[PDB]
Amino acid sequence: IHESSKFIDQQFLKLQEIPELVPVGEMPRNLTMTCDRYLTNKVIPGTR
Amino acid sequence: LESLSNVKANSYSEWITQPNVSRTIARELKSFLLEYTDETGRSVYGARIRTLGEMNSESLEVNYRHLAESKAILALFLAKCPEEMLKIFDLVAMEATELHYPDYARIHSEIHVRISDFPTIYSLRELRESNLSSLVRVTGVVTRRTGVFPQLKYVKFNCLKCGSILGPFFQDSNEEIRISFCTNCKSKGPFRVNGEKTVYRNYQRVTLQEAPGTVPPGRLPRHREVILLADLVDVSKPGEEVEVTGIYKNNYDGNLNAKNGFPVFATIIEANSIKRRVFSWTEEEEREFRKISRDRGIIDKIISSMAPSIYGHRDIKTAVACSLFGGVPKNVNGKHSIRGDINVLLLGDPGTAKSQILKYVEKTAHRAVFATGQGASAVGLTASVRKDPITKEWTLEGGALVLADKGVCLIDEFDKMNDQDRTSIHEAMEQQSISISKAGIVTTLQARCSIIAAANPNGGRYNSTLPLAQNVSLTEPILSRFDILCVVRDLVDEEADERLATFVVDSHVRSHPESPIPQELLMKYIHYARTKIYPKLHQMDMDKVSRVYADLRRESISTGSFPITVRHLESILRIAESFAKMRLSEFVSSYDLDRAIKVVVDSFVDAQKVSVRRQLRRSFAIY
Amino acid sequence: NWKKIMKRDSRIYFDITDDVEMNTYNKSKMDKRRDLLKRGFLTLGAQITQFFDTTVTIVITRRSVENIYLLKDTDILSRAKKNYMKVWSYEKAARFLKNLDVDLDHYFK
Ligand SMILES: Nc1ncnc2c1ncn2[C@@H]1O[C@H](COP(=O)(O)OP(=O)(O)OP(=O)(O)O)[C@@H](O)[C@H]1O
Ligand SMILES: [Mg+2]
Ligand SMILES: [Zn+2]
Repeated sequence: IHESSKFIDQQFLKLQEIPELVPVGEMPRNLTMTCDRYLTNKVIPGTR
Repeated sequence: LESLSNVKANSYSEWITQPNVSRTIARELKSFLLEYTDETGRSVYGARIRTLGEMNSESLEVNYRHLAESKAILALFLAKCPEEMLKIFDLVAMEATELHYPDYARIHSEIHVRISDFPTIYSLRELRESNLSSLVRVTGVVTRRTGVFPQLKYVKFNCLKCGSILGPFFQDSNEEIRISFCTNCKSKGPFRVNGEKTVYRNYQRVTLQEAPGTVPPGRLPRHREVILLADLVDVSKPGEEVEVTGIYKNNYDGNLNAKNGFPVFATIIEANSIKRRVFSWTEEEEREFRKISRDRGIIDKIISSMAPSIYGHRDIKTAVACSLFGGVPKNVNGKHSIRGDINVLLLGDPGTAKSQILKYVEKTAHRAVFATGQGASAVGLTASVRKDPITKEWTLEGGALVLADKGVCLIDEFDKMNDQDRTSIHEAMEQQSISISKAGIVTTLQARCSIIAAANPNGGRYNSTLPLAQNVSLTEPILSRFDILCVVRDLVDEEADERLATFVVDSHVRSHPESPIPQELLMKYIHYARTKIYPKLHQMDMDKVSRVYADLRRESISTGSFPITVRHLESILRIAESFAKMRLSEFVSSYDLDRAIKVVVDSFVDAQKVSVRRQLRRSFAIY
Repeated sequence: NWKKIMKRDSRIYFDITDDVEMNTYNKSKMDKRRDLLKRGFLTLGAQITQFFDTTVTIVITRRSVENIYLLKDTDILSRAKKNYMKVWSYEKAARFLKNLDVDLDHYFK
């Protein structure tokens, strides 16, 4: 019954190693991150 | 049983797995480990165990030669069915390490075995069906590499009726394991693996391809897959040529045999040992560095040792030395930055070994990144956002300028570049930071690097009758950011021709089949100096420097040449800084100031037309 | 004098390779004798190692002591003969101990 339920906010992010130190001839690695509730809409892409 | 294993009961796999023979071979392996020794009488394996324990390592390297000479039968059985005796010898090594070091299980519950010195060598194209499920030693080139993934080792299961956590169950690395009975519920219902209470290990997949050198004419290089586990991950990177000893086996899982068509099976290699077919230093060579630095004439000593395979061009070599050492950056109150990298431009006629200089710099420098304005290059010059060929994920990749931060960027054929790349270099040289606004990403990246470039004049031949500005397609904004402009003219001279010709022909005849510091020490010298030296200035040279600058300004304005501007003074100071650095000293000397004055003044004068150049030669004949 | 030799310069160890296919009971019996000899030599203070190397001075062995020349060069006893290191049988070791008069029979909360 959706009229009497409560929900929250969930979000995904991708984190990449700093491009300066990548080894030559390689593509940089990255990881997936999950955050929720009050840790959503805190950063924007490009931030360190 | 005692060395009666020569009698065979059935196929080798069936024979080896019998318990009594298992104990027999276990004890025999124990005797090998605890009694082997070479002629010298030193405990090879005892010392190996000692170093392993003290270092807190996890694997024993073993020599197939020793094993075969001692207990040949074991070596043959190993070549035939390596799968089982790897486990047997693992337990042997575990108990031996427990005997030496107590409670090693507290830190490591397993010690692996890495075989070595396998006698037979194979190429990836020689494998056939008779080599399946055996020990092989191949050699190839790494072509692609995946990330590191966790793989189950000790799995635990949750019962969903009673919340019981079932105990450890080993994962054999052959198929996934399952359970069907709950000790407390006496049930068989659902189960789920417990992520938090599981112990994993490392997993990686690599692609090997035959080395292009060895393939016979008219055929293609084959390739294979390789599996690395535990501590073998991230040991080799793409482009390195390696030898791998491992177990050759099918992908028995495949997908399924309901597939239509012929029943063909794929194959892989499970790696056991991997081996490739530096700038760190120590006190022993640090005292050596200091001893060499204390010597006089160290500047010429270093300069003479650059690009040994090229004759002459001392100005080129000294410029390369100065830009390869580099100065010291500065920042006044964090509001006025001064760069510390020296920029050199080469401008020469065809057939001058400019590309050879660039290749030598690439091989010698710590962090050198190559690129070109035309041709095939592993990387471009502009930052971008690209899809990943394998992981199918967006990635942000900077150009060679970004990737070579705190390093050197080499550009070949500088004059044939396009609009985007020229803009990128202009930005990097002017600001040392590359902006980017793409795919929702807005940011800036550091690009502090030293640039070395090569080019050719308009028409392929230098016109000494005109100023340098009109001999190239480059524009003044990009030409003024350099500080060492080298111009090479292919003027014809007899003696030079004989010297160069004898050089080249003698090199060729040596290369037919049938003073300078050693390079290995030199690279460490560069690294240590750059890491540990930061020369300073003395306020007693201001009079000399100011008088020189005033004199140059006056003469230049009198002769109506390219203006002399404080950029030249800054370059002089930077070059003197680099010169002082190369001596390992902490202060700048009048000798270094003299050398920097020489270099800068010569570079400026050499780039003028004939009349102006001749006029200035007399004026600045003091140097 | 023998005790001085022992507690100063006697590095010892025991061969773990046997020349007879004994049953588990007899193997355990000789192992118990081995342990008794270990404790006996410990009482006299000679070092007992865990691996053969040229430094060792006595090896104590069950196998034959008259047929070393027939063994392999890689063989431990062959190495001992080459290095002039002293080889004892278990009976010889027991005799030596008896002659030196080493008696073998004898938080929560
Ligand atoms: N002074 C020299 N001494 C020895 N070999 C030289 C010299 N100058 C050129 N060479 C050789 O001649 C050939 C010239 O090609 P290279 O690419 O090295 O020259 P470059 O000056 O970069 O010219 P470009 O790129 O315009 O062809 C190469 O084999 C180079 O090794
Ligand atoms: Mg070239
Ligand atoms: Zn249950």
